[PDB]
Amino acid sequence: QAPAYKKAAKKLAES
Repeated sequence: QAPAYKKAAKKLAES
């Protein structure tokens, strides 16, 4: 589950 690190960061930018 490595991309979970980039998925969470993206959701923060897509808030």
